[PDB]
Amino acid sequence: AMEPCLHPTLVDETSLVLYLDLARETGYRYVDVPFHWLEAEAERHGDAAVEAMFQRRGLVLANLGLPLNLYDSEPVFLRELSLLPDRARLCARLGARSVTAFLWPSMDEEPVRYISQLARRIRQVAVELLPLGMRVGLEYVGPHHLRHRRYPFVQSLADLKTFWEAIGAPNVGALVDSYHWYTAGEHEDDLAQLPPEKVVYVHINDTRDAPEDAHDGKRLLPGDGRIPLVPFLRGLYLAGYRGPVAAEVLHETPLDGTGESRARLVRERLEKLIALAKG
Amino acid sequence: AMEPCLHPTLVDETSLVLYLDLARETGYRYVDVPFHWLEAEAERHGDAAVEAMFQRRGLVLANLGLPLNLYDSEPVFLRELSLLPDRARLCARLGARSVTAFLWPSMDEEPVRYISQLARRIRQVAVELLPLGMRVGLEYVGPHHLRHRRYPFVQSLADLKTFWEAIGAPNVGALVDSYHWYTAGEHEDDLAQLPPEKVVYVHINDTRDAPEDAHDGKRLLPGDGRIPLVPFLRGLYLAGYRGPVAAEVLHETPLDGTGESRARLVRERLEKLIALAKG
Amino acid sequence: AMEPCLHPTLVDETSLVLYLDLARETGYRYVDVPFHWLEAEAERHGDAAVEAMFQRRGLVLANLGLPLNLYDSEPVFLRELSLLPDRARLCARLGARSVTAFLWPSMDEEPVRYISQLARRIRQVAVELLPLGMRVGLEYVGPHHLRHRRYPFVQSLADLKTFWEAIGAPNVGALVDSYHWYTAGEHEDDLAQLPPEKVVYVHINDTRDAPEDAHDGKRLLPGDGRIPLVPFLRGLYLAGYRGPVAAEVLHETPLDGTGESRARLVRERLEKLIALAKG
Amino acid sequence: AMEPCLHPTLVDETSLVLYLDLARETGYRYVDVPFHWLEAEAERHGDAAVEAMFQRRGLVLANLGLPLNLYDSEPVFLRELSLLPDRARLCARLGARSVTAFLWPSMDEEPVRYISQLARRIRQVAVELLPLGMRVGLEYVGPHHLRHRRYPFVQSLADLKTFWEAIGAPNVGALVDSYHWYTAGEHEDDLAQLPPEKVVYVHINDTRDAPEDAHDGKRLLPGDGRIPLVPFLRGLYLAGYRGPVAAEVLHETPLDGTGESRARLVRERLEKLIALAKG
Repeated sequence: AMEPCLHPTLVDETSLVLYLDLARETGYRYVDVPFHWLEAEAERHGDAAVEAMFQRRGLVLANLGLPLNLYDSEPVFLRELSLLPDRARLCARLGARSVTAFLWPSMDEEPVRYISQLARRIRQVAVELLPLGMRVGLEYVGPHHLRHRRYPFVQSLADLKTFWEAIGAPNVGALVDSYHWYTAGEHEDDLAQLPPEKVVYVHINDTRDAPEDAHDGKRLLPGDGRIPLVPFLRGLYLAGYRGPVAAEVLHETPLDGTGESRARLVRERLEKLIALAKG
Repeated sequence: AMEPCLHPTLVDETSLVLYLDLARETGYRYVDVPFHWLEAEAERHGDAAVEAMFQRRGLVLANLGLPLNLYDSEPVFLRELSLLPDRARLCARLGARSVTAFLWPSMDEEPVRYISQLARRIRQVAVELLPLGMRVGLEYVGPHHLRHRRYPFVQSLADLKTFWEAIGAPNVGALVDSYHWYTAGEHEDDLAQLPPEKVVYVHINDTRDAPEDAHDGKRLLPGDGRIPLVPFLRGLYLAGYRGPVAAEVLHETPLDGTGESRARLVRERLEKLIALAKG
Repeated sequence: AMEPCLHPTLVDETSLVLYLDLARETGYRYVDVPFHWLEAEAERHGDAAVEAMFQRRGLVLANLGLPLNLYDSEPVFLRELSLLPDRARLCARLGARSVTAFLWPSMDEEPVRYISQLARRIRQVAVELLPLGMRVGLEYVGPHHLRHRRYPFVQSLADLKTFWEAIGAPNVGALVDSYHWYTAGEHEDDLAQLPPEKVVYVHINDTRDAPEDAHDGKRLLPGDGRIPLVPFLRGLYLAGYRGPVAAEVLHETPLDGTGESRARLVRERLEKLIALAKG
Repeated sequence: AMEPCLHPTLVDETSLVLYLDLARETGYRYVDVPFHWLEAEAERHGDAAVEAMFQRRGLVLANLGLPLNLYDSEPVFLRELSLLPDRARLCARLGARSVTAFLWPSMDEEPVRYISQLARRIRQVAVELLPLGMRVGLEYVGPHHLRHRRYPFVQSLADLKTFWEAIGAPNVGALVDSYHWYTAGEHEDDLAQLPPEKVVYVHINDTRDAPEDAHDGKRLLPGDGRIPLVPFLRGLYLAGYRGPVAAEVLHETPLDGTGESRARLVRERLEKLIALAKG
């Protein structure tokens, strides 16, 4: 089934132990946890202890945020790429099937250099992941205030699909965030026509701003705004997506309420959104 | 977690509806269902109805038995290969992450022909599956009575690992069956030293026959025989396998009891085996 | 080692037989011929005859100008791609080891859409040429007047090198033109430090214009201008390039003297420049 | 089109300079040279000098005998593999477009272990040669006395063709030997129906023995035996092969006449056979 997934931005919580406790307590099964959190624990207590935290609580790791920097110098990049398989296997064991990263909507660097190197490194990343049966989902970023550097890059799903050709790796798709689908002015049918395997991971959230205005860093809880979230989910559902939907609510200032009431409220809100979209 | 998975041979049951009912009723979540069963339903009632049968019962499809014949004529093979992606996507939606097939331990055909064509077609199969994040697990077959054709093929995990090189596809591993691990005279450490992603799917079962004697077609319920099943599981567990373990108990004659008592008894037996192996 | 190659730009001759007669009579071995003249003579006479023509005259085809349009619609590009292997085979028989294309130094199309699709299409051309032991030499274009479309593309070897990363094909190299090397303000060692198989084909020509002034369609014969041509061929030589070096002198207005004079004179100043290069 | 190539088996000459002098003096363009003689002369004199030697004499290296052992230990095979690209580059400069190896028609090693590893290793050799526009010509061996090891391997073109499927590399073809074509009881059209790029290199020789009798180390000069050689070259010709045709006459006992006589005589009977072939 499509299911609600807890995300760190929803709750005011930095302790790994307590974050996982909050997920269980508020009735989630899927948790999004950044890899540095898991790595900090693996180092202190070994990989098996980390798996025990998830399995003692009935939790499944939703995803692995790519743990390298696609813009490093070549020697650092290659080094971090060598380390990716073991980091990916640890996350597979905790339930993740996907590794994700976002793409900048604009940049100051010369296109042929920036785009070509980035195509090749993403390909290398995707290739290290083929033995593990994992896909790369690339988040296209839609808000307009990120477009004012010198040259355009990816600003939409249509853009992202042409960028797949540069990469040329069979296991590369999309992380689809409502915020970016909204800000890019896309339609339910843009998402419905994706092959299922190309919907790698999904974010949900909201805004009362018009597409041109909405700020990437100033988001609302799913359902406190104007984004058509039932058509968003429905489209993903008709695509054939059947996994976690995380409420990534990036914000600059304290969100309203407590970590706990927020977690429970959005779980409830998303189960209802998800059942309306199935319809 | 490693979990028990129901297999069709355990129960005396040919109706899809009732087989799925038996899985729920006997407390399983993972079910092994051959694809022809699911296809027969998809044809009568459309793909969505098939997904509804699993989701209404809390069930997850464990695996997809490769739905083509690796030994057909080229035009039929190519045709069935074209149809594999949509069949694989339907099974992904029901929860399967793996597509499997077994290899003959001996054959009458000339080696260079038989082995080369088979390497190339498995590669083609594995390649169609890279976009879906799915792995191919190849079952090595250990019993000795299948070795008396003209030429040897794969009879063990060590053999299978050399055959991976012929295939040259990054998402190809093993379906590990205790029956074949036993009959091939392998050790817990053979399985522990596998990379996790190479343990694609797992079968469990038993026998009172010595390795040289055991018949492929005349198996016993997990725990009614002499195969060291705790070291079998433990090895798979230390490899890093965290999925379904199916009791494939091929038999020529009625197994002892009812379908229901068998299903419940082996679930119980495997949860206990699995907890001893974790230890 | 390196040898002079007749380019059509040198001669008035627009008939294949007469062109080939002139190459013979002016001393050349290596002839560059536009592909259409060869498709055309293979239509009237047949494959056997075009081969007969060359060999009778001691002649070897230097190259094949990529006979398709890399910017066309997808269905038309695919058709021409499908035709490419037989055309490349006919050119292999005549001695062509290379297939070439130039890149636009600027474009109005959005960078992500343009760069990705063009990388993927060159990749497809390259894959089709792998069974034939043939390489793609991509021509980077340097002149400054060509750089005033909306977005920048390839303008230098350094740029071309990063573009090879997008393409991601083992058999893709450079067509190095003296006009472009000079107008890109490159150095002899930029050439020297290339692996020899990355130097696919070479053009040579001159200008009295500064690097920033020199015009694409208004070139001169080599040894009539300001470009250091001896360092040009010494960098190629030390890189390990060994085939034909063609005098591509594009011009809007007639080069004085006859075709027979320029042609014969070019061979001679080419041989001497190539001794000076070679120590 | 096709042209005669001096093979060492023809001449007493065991010194590279003297061998090359003889090819010149006996009329040849295409010379086959064992690689060690070239590694050896590139040690005393240097890369520049071995190139100088050839070009001064109007000579072109036909081929490179694969300078490694495909059956060695893994670490030793990998080292020699790593050395292969520079050795192949030095041979490219001398005009070699091909790299060749023969296959054993039988072996004692288990088929799965032997075939898989050897397919994967030839695949690795082929991948290293893709950036250089070079192909692998694999020599199938036909004589019947070679077929009495424990398991059968490649004995015919038909077999070799299926072996290419295991290897799965776009640049791998055949070394076609008249001795093997005859002793495999093949037909002219078996050759004709090959794509031209699959004909990598060609050996020619004779025997008075029947197909079933003829011995591998006991061959004759071409035009001294019972093999239809004109249909041999017409099938190659119509396949589209255009390079050197080498007289490999392995022998345990001296061929009568001098080296200078056999060498000169071979060129002549080769040219005439090649006219008869060509219609």
